[PDB]
Amino acid sequence: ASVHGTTYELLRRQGIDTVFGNPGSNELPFLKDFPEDFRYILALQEACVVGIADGYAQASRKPAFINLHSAAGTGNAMGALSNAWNSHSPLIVTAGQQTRAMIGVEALLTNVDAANLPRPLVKWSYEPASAAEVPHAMSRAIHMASMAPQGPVYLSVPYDDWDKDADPQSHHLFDRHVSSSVRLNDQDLDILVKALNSASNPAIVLGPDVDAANANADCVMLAERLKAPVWVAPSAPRCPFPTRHPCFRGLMPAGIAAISQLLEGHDVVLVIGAPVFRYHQYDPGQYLKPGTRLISVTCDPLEAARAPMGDAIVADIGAMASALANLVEESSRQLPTAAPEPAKVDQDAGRLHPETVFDTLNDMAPENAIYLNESTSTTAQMWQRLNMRNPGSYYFCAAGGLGFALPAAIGVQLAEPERQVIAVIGDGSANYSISALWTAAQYNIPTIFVIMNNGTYGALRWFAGVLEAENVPGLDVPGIDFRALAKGYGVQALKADNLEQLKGSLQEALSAKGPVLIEVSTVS
Amino acid sequence: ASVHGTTYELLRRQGIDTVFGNPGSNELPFLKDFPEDFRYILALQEACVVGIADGYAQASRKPAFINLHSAAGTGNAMGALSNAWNSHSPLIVTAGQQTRAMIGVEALLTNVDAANLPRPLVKWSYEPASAAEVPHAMSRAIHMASMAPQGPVYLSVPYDDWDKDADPQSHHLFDRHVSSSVRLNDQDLDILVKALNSASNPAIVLGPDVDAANANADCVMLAERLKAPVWVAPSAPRCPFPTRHPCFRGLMPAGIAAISQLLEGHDVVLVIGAPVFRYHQYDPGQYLKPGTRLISVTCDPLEAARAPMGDAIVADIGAMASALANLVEESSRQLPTAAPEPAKVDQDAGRLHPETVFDTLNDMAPENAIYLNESTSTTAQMWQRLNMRNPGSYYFCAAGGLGFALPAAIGVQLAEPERQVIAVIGDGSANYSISALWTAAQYNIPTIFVIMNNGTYGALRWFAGVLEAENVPGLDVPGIDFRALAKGYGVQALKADNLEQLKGSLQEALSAKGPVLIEVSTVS
Amino acid sequence: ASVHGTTYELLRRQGIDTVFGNPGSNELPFLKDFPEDFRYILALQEACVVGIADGYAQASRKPAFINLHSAAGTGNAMGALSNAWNSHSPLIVTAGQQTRAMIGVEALLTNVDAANLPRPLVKWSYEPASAAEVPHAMSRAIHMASMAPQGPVYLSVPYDDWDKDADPQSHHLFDRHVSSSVRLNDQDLDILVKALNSASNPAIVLGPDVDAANANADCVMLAERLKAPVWVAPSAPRCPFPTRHPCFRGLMPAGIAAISQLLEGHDVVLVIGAPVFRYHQYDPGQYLKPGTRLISVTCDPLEAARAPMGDAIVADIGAMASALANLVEESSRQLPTAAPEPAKVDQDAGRLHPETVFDTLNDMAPENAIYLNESTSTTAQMWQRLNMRNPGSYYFCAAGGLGFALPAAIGVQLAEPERQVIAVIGDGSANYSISALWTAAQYNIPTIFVIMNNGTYGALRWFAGVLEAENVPGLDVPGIDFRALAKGYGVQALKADNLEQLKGSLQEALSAKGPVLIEVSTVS
Ligand SMILES: COP(=O)(O)[C@@](O)(c1ccccc1)c1sc(CCOP(=O)(O)OP(=O)(O)O)c(C)[n+]1Cc1cnc(C)nc1N
Ligand SMILES: COP(=O)(O)[C@@](O)(c1ccccc1)c1sc(CCOP(=O)(O)OP(=O)(O)O)c(C)[n+]1Cc1cnc(C)nc1N
Ligand SMILES: COP(=O)(O)[C@@](O)(c1ccccc1)c1sc(CCOP(=O)(O)OP(=O)(O)O)c(C)[n+]1Cc1cnc(C)nc1N
Ligand SMILES: [Ca+2]
Ligand SMILES: [Ca+2]
Ligand SMILES: [Ca+2]
Repeated sequence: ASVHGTTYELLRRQGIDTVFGNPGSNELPFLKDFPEDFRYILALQEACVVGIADGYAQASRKPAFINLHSAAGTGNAMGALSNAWNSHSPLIVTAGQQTRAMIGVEALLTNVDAANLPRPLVKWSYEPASAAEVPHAMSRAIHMASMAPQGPVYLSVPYDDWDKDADPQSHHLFDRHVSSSVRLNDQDLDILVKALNSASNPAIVLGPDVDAANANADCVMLAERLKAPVWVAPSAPRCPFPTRHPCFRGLMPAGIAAISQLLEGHDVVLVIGAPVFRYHQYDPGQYLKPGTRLISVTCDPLEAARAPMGDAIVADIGAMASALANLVEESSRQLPTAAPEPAKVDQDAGRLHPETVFDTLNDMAPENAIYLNESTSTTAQMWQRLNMRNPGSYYFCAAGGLGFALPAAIGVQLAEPERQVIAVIGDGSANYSISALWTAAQYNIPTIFVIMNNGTYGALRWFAGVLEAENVPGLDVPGIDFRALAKGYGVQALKADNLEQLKGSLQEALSAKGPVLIEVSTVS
Repeated sequence: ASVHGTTYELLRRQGIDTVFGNPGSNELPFLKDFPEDFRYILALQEACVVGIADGYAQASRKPAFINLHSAAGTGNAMGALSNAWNSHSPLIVTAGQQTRAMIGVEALLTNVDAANLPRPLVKWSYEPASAAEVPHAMSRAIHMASMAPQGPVYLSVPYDDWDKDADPQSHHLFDRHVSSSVRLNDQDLDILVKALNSASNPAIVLGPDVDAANANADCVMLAERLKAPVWVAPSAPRCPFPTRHPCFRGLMPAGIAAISQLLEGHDVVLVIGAPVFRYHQYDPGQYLKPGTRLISVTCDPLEAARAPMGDAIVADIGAMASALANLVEESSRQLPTAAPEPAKVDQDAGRLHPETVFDTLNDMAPENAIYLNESTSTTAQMWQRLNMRNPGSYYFCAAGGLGFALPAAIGVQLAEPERQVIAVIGDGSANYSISALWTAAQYNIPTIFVIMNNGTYGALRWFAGVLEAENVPGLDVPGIDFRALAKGYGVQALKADNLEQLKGSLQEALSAKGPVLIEVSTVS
Repeated sequence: ASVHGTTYELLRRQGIDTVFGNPGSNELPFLKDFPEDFRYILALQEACVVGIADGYAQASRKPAFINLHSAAGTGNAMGALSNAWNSHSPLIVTAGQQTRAMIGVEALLTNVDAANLPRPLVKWSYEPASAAEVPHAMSRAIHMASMAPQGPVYLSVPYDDWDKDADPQSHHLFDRHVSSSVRLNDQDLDILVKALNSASNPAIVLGPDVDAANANADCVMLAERLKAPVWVAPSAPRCPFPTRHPCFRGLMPAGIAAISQLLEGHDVVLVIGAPVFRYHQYDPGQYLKPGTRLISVTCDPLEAARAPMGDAIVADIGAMASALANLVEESSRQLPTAAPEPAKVDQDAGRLHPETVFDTLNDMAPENAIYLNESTSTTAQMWQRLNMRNPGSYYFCAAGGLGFALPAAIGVQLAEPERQVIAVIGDGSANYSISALWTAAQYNIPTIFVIMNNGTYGALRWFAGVLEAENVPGLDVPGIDFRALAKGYGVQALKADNLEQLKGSLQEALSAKGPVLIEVSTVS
């Protein structure tokens, strides 16, 4: 067998059947004789390739496979890799290298010092020392991406390797099963359970690894048994809990003082599947107030190490959430009362308040819709106004890197063909990965894109306001016609200048057979 | 509080009470006002500092704390760090940096690009962005070293940081408990146990992480229940099993073909706490023969990823070995028969055969002796001839880096004051870290050093023989007087030119109140 | 031809005929059939290998070639590489890698992420993608080490590469001539010369790259023409000027304030072949005082970039010093007056003052002696008391990394067989690379080693004194018998407890036919 044949066999035996890519000459020997059981998803720029693959992996809860062109293709994807690192996305990033005979002279398209290029944004990064090693290196990449804590990995392959003879002993790679589905030992788990049972006023904080593990239902059971309020950890990349469940208390503000104040009076705070904590704004104060102790369950040693407070347990989130939910006592305390419905913001017949947009989406979207958020100034309102009952219903750029939601919404929609994906994206954010629209059109992936157009980088205006910063350049983005951009890439386009038009546009979009972009005129 | 006071409080609260070091000016502000409850162990070169700390950590089964001088001190220790990486040794390596005001100009003793210096031999490597961050960074270092898979970490600290005010919120660091004591979920553990119960001819292979976890006794129970032969994985850094137990089958040869042949006919091979596998020599063949399947339990994702065959489970070795030992059925198969005693090699009244030396050590040493091996050509014979009943009885340079055993034997002896340490070290190997002898003399750490003097790099002569390599330079090391070297560093010195003298020297050494070096004239 | 044959041909055609090494199995296929026209110099530990090669390269003013064993051998040498980086030493460091077929599994002796290991201490670091690339990669290593600014480089070679067929087109590598012998363009050089001619009170500061370039005599001419005082830049790795020439003003103190004070009143300060500046102690103040402007000629862009003051020209030191010396006007100002002779320190019949030792060395050593300094507390006195008339007469660890002078003195003596090398090394410093003594004995390289024994890390006691630091551990090194250490490694050993014995010992050492170590009892 060839390295080509052996590698594709390894991929299929490990459950991989799709290649997300933007092709180049170093990759042609890999892509030739493309197997008939595989699918190739083209995107026009590598931030888009990786964003699509990322959405697909996060929603499918399985690794996604990417093929990029040498250093320039890899480089174009590095902002996207920053998000993937923070979301623990299992991405296998491969990049084609020059033929081994031309690496020394640094021919055009040589990826120099290749394994160093994507660092520090990957778990593992490698170029094999010989062609016959390629299948083994691919095996390493698959498992490194897939083991807890999941994350992106990088493999560089000289293009002449594919046609070489594979090692017959590579067959041992095909069916390897590698598990990190582990939980705390019985003795120490019993200690933890007793601490939860004994708490007088417990609180629960959940992060994105809960949703990645599909541990949501177990966390609901856990919260119900403990009669505990549930918050989502700050800067949330995913939604780990039904947002209208009586225990739900919403998204935590991303500040040190804000969080310790919120947790004041809670004697035991159990954090599951989150860093402690993904703060954002400067908000100095106490990490925790006197009387509060924190216990973190995390899949990631790097998270456990850097928490400034609390105890930690490094284990699989699925296994731990299931064990805790099934072991804790039913508390005799009263179940928390549901948060009241949000207020309706006054809305005239002109430009849309973001609150109006979210209320209308909530009214009209199916109960199993999936939302993506890259409308950076409206996140708090979005979290309050969308009833998200089901797992896998929310995605937000985990490293704050713009250019995620537009392509990721396409990957999510590909992963979940029966759940309507609705990406709510600011006019600024929409540009970073605008060319991803083409992939939705070409493959008829029926994502709905809602562009919140207020003509400015709104979140930056706000942060500048709090800093009291005068004379900041580059904050306005006037003069972008999003309907024309959509037309450019073959996506049906609608405009909503007021509420009547918003409802009409959403009705049309929800009824459409392909992707649709709606440009919404929102208040400055 | 100062950063100095806060950092020492964090260290003591996390169980650290000893600093292994070689001092410099960048470290003086850390070492001043050295706490009265701490101990400082000086060594004369940094390979020795780290080797001593490494032996101490491995034997104590807890992190060891190291303080080195900037780039040159760190650099001198990098061979030692290569071993520590392979043995999963929890080492907290700190190095002093220039004052922040002088880093930019690259004053003498500036550690340039400091965090990159020890890579790729550390789990985590960092320089804090401010003085107040130092305690938090130290906390990260402690936990990164200590979490499975354990390993060395690196922290660079500008010398002006120590006198600065600490953040009062650093108190939250002091008592953090971080656990990675995890095992496979119940459902999948039951599947594994059933596979072991159902095996017709199981075999067990154990690596160094078994001994690190003190999982030895649990592995004995497991082997007895399964009635299974037990091998030690190749290139063994530690001894994970009583070497005269009936199930014991010895050290595996470090070759692909050799190992698959050894495992032929075994239907299920369970590997615990080892890489799969630390091969050494070129010995191409089948990874496993038809009819053998392999299951690996490893604490290290990097090991699970790179295994060329078998299934893997990434979990704590202590927790997994205990669970398996207590869950498996008692097989009705006959218990394996003990290996017969080794043959006595013919020995005249002249120079000593290594076999004679090991037989004599076995005869005379206490039953709870601890051995170290850096006699590279005699390893197979050592493993056959020393009855090692207890855990923590054997150490060998885990990355093959010479200069480990001499200093490590001092650290081990410090960790285990009631167990006689005997380091068996070749004449070539003895030189790499010769100055470590001084630390044994100064602190009166009563390690026995047995120098196997055959005048040559024996293992290299052998590898050259198999390669059929003629005219290789640099293989001989004549003209070293090890008694004079011992005298140089204040260690009592004896010479054994024959068996009568060997017995006499060992009797004197075992009766001595301090460290002793015995130079043994061994056969070429 | 084989890769082996082609690589040795490239080496010899590029002027390399010596391999400094400590061998291992990954290197045996390189070292086998060792060419009869090459020499191999064995040392017992890799810090010693690299130190010897470094002294050899610095004294010979040509690249030195090193062969180390994988990661552990490379790691043991990294402190030595820190010095080599700072001295711009042209060192070609090669290390053997596992066979390509065993790299993936990370067999014992695999150098993982090899090219990253020696960073940031090398100019270039690489592992070739194929065997046939090895000669080209070696060519790159030779030229990268040799081009200004010279420095160490690293090449990792899988051991199976050597026996493979070379590319016949590799012959084009053999005779490549690569020059960086460049100087400032005529127009701008004329501007510089006019600025020097017009200066009313110029000063000259010289660094190690002057001595490396053998630009010393040209700098003498330059200083004589400009009638300018000449200082050596601080933390001096080499001596760039005759120390009894009337213009000579000695070693600059390594402090910001000290240097600006020294330069006060000098209108133009010309720095040649030094960083601006290698400060050491904290000594805050003005970089330059009003009225002083600085112009730096440096071979190293990294030096030019980081200078906090002055203009800079990046060019070859030899070419620039020659051009300036031959272009400047003869000033009509009076030639500076020679510094007066140092005072004789009162000396009783007991332990030796360092000043006495240096005076006696100056009295007895030949006029073409070469000194090395690793007696860290006595440097200022050494510089004042040794008349060094000739180039290449002084070496001091350029990064402050101890363990340099003992091995480097052996390499220097090998490079300069007709110039008596005398290494003056503190009792603390002597231990770092003590095993290097063996190489001097084995090859009968007649270096004289003068051990300044005061029982303590003297420089650290002084820095602790100025910091007012109490209770610092690890500052004393009692109980080392240096005569016994010398005997251990086969070097003739003498002791000097007083002046009478010092003179007697030096007379014997200077008359000896081999290496000699003198242990001198110096004042605490
Ligand atoms: C033979 O094509 P290659 O050697 O692969 C290619 O790299 C290249 C680069 C420079 C000169 C000629 C070809 C080019 S050329 C190429 C096609 C560009 O199509 P375009 O329609 O612009 O022009 P044309 O080829 O039809 O005239 C692609 C996608 N690539 C790979 C590639 C992918 N993603 C990124 C960021 N950079 C890249 N270079
Ligand atoms: C066949 O020998 P190798 O595979 O090359 C070797 O690496 C090794 C390592 C572990 C087990 C067996 C051999 C060893 S063994 C070896 C000889 C040691 O001589 P010694 O006199 O100590 O014992 P013996 O061989 O005579 O019994 C050397 C120099 N090397 C290479 C080496 C050089 N410098 C440093 C820092 N570490 C190293 N390992
Ligand atoms: C004030 O001392 P420092 O600034 O710390 C020091 O780095 C130094 C370097 C160059 C010139 C002056 C001092 C030196 S000087 C010093 C003492 C050496 O003692 P030695 O007995 O050799 O001479 P002396 O000081 O008594 O005359 C030490 C241990 N250090 C730190 C150090 C530790 N380990 C290694 C590999 N390299 C180092 N430089
Ligand atoms: Ca906007
Ligand atoms: Ca030997
Ligand atoms: Ca001293």
